[PDB]
Amino acid sequence: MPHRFKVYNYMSPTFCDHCGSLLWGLVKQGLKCEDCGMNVHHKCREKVANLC
Ligand SMILES: [Zn+2]
Ligand SMILES: [Zn+2]
Repeated sequence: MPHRFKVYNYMSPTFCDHCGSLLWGLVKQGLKCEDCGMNVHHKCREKVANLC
């Protein structure tokens, strides 16, 4: 099954689970998958294997 990513407002300095880099910003810094919890950049969404 595919991931179900949803824009998320990170609070704690959080890193992308795909590319390893920090999720920059105050709000809406990245996507958290609603089913498995994985955090990714908006730009890294298309870059991850879509098996959740
Ligand atoms: Zn997932
Ligand atoms: Zn990333």
